[PDB]
Amino acid sequence: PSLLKKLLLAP
Amino acid sequence: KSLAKRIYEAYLKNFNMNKVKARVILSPPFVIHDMETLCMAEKTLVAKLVANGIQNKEAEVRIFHCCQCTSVETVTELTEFAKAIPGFANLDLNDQVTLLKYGVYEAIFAMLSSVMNKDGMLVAYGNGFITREFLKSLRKPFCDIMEPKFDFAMKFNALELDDSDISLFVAAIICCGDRPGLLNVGHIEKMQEGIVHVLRLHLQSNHPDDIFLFPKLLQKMADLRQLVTEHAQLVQIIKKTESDAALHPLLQEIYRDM
Ligand SMILES: CCC(CC)c1nn(-c2ccc(F)cc2)c2nc(N3CCN(C(=O)OCC(C)C)CC3)cc(C(=O)O)c12
Repeated sequence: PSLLKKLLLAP
Repeated sequence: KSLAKRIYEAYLKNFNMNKVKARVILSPPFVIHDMETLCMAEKTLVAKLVANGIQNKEAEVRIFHCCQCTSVETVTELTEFAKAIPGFANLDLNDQVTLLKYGVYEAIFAMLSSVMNKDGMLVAYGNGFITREFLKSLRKPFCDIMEPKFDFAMKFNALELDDSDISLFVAAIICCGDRPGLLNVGHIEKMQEGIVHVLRLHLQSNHPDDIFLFPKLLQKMADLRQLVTEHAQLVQIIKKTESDAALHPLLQEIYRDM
């Protein structure tokens, strides 16, 4: 969903 | 404690461009100042794109995509920088999203100043230099985008900050307790108080001759907010009236009702 979340959740 | 050292080190680790590197180049790169030199830069720096028909679309649209990709890269660096600011990793994910969503463009336009002088700005990882006049010469609305950023940068650069100051300034921007829709305001406000406190102490020793630097910089944060407000209005005009200027999805997310 949110691209900002994926950035924050990445290794 | 060592909060300021940790923030400076996170800045040096996470941003490919900074002021010291930029000034080495700004004091050589390839100068883009018309259609012709823009084409030469593209042919050598992004050969795969020139052979895929990118030189068919307008100069404005090509520069648009250059800038867009730069912002996208910088948002990634800013996210990694934020994750290394003591305290940020413990916040709720939604609060983390809010802080970045409303903070990244104030930070980007703060850091953009480092790669600018009065005549133009570095691009393409420091290998290109696009002139202020050339940007001014494009067709509306594109010629309207960078000019107020140059104006901000000239005054911001007149303060003569270095990277250690800029790193704390950017951290203060990101950890902003008055972003709309924040949940844990009291704790983020406490994070900002610490960052702003060490910034004031850092400016006192790093710039002992400019005793008024700290409130000047506080006002610069308000100027950046306004700057981003005006810039978002340019983004709508592009969203509404430009056919070949597709907004990157990450940026569409950031700009959704901001
Ligand atoms: C208004 C549309 C929007 C794209 C959705 C945009 N259009 N244009 C633009 C287009 C044509 C031109 F002729 C001049 C500017 C931009 N320019 C930007 N700038 C400039 C490039 N860049 C940088 O150099 O940053 C280095 C720093 C981080 C160390 C990022 C910030 C940032 C953005 C941005 O809203 O994302 C942007």
